Amino acid sequence: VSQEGLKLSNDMMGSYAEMKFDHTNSLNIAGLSLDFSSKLDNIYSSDKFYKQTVNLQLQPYSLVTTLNSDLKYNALDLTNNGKLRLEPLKLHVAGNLKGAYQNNEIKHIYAISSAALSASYKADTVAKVQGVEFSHRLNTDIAGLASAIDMSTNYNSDSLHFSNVFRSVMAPFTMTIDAHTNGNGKLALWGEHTGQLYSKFLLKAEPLAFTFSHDYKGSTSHHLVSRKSISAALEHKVSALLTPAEQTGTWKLKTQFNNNEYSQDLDAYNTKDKIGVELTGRTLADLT
Amino acid sequence: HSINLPFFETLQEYFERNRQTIIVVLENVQRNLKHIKDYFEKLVGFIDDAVKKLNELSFKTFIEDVNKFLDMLIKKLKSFDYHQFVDETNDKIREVTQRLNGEIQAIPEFIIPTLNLNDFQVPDLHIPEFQLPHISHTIEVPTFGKLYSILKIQSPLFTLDANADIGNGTTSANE
Repeated sequence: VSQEGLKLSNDMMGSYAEMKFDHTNSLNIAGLSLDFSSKLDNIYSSDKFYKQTVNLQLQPYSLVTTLNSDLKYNALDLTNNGKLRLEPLKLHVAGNLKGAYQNNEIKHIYAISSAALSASYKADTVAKVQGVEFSHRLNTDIAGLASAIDMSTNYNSDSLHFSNVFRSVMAPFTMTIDAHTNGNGKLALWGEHTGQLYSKFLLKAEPLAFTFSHDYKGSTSHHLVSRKSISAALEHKVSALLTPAEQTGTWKLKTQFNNNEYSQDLDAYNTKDKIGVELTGRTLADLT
Repeated sequence: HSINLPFFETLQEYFERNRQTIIVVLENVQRNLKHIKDYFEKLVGFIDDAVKKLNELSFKTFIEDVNKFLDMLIKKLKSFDYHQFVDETNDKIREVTQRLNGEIQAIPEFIIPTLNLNDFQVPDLHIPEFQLPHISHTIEVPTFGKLYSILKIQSPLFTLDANADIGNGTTSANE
């Protein structure tokens, strides 16, 4: 301890056979700034060990933090790294986390920063296990106020591949939805099962006027054993224009099973002049 | 069909009488005031503005003007663009910063990002505009004309065609 400031340094070395433990902590005090570093490594075997490294630096109007740790168990591994920079009103958080066991590995990316009093965030997660990928992405610039959302979720597999994309904005007044989903289903248990997915949803809203439309096609063919050719083909689409002066809607429902089909036609009307609905229930059926 | 009542007529008459009396009182006040010169002129202008607005005011015209401004505001809101508004906000922030700096030299700066989002998406749907029929002291009623039921059933087993219709007697109001 001196007029310059405190200094503290400590080292503890212990080892025997496969185990070696090298621990050191350097604590220095200098003026209006702090310096510290703890570099600790715990080796139990060449492929079986633990590493920790913490390094903190304090200076007027700025913070620097570094965190790096490493763990290994021969066939298994885990690593993580996180950066932290902070100064008045400015935040910058970034790093990596990665866990892996042989081929099966998971990759994660995280980066959070705040500038101009607006918070930005990006995360990326990808998993590749047993020859199957999953790609779900949360995109950048989720501000937090008058914000926006974007996403990209993708699953890939032999029996099934699924792709989902979404975008929407929560601005002060106007609203919008752009939802688009696609799924191909292939399955063979007790015959082939072709699960096809066509789902589109869109919505737009604004003061004193709302509108939307759902667009879905559902078709599935089942080639089950015993020469059973079964096709389930559902097709519904929706829409409606809404605003105080004029109001109406439409709903087209087409459903069929093999040779038997039903279709209903609906149109809803609500306007200054009139209100009315019209329905056409047409059926096709088998059997006596 | 417009529905008017004697109460509406009496309301308008009393409104007109009260407005006339208040205009007379305001003229009396202005004349007493007229009975440094920049300040006197400003006071005369204030009382004159009060008198002019009082004379302008009328209940039916007042509600009509309010409805007009409301429709204008709805049209502005529905056509509101976030990119244009964001640019306007940046302009206003720059104006405030320039002002405060001008008084300083004659403080940290404040900033807002030049945010844009139409680049990523653009609506494809069509949204009808708002429609409000004008508003006056009278009440409005679209008279009921008719109600009719149309039904058709087609099947070789059985056929139905049933019609049920009922409507209003619009030949005269007294009947």
